[PDB]
Amino acid sequence: INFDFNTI
Amino acid sequence: GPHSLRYFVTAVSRPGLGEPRFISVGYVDNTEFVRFDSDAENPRYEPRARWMEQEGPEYWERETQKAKGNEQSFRVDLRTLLGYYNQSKGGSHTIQVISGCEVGSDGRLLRGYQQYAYDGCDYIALNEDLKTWTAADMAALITKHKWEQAGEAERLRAYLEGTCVEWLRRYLKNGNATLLRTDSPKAHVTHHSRPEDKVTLRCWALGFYPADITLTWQLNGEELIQDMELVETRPAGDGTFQKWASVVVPLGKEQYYTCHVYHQGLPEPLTLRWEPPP
Amino acid sequence: IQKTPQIQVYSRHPPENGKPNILNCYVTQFHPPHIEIQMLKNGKKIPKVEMSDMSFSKDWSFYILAHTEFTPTETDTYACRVKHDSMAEPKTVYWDRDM
Repeated sequence: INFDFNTI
Repeated sequence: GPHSLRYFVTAVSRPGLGEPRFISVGYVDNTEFVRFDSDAENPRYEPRARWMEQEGPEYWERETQKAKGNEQSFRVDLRTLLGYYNQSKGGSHTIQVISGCEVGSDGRLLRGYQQYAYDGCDYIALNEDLKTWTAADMAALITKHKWEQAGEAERLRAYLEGTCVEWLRRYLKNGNATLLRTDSPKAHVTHHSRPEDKVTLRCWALGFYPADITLTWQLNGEELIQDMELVETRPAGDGTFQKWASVVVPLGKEQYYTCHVYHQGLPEPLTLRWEPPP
Repeated sequence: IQKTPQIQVYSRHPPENGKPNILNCYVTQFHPPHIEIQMLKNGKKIPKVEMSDMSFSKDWSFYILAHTEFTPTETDTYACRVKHDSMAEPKTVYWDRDM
């Protein structure tokens, strides 16, 4: 499963 | 040997052509096993390998929802980056991420990934320490500070050392028998005319997997690492790969040259020469 | 910087005149991902050309495989024409049955 990305 | 779970994620803005296109693709050991594409009729994370089909409905729901959340973050990222680089609101732009883990034979993490690119160039990347960031330019320094101020490296570290590794192990159990596929190259030499007193000998390797391969031409023990033409390894379209390497040789001297094929599926490298038709 | 596509045109199996085969057009090393690929027979657009889903490599550049069913003959000419923003005009690469 992938990561839950933050915003840049 | 080592294994990896990596997600390669893209959003491409399309001002006046609708919402950005968002694509998220998962790889186990460099083999695609899942895909989400926002342009599908109904956007859902889909299996791309048969061994993934055994994951139940809740898995697909949860990961579809995660992708939709990542899609939103990428949409926001693009609007933000437009401002950071002082670009006009009318142009098309791309953001890409490679995220995931590489683990050795012993199950320990070798490398954890979190790399960003804007318009095909490095933006920011997580360092091997899993604590700090390398910013590629001035704009990325804004993100570096933000993520330091949010403790992002710690939340990311927990995923990389924990979640990523644990799930990789599960995927490998389900996919081992399939991921282990090896197809040895079947090789042959072709013969083609050149001007005057020269000919081209082309050594073909076909039907192989993985794509990693080496082809060499030898004249009397010596590797001709200067005048050999070679193509980039290319997919046949059926899961297997193709490559060739060619040399220009004097007419009548075809039997003085040998091709060698090196692959992981070959116990002993192949040796072959031009043989005229039966 | 925008990256200019690299193009290979080739058959799935060694070509034999009169035998059904598949013609591939493998396009790599391009950025942005937007790309237009046509396959041409004797200068005329081929209707049914399937495209793989797009993927990218560790250097961020994209790749894709276009393919169509074909039966080679002695005299029929095949090509792949690629239009991409990195190039001032569309690039046409001819199939060489020896490559």
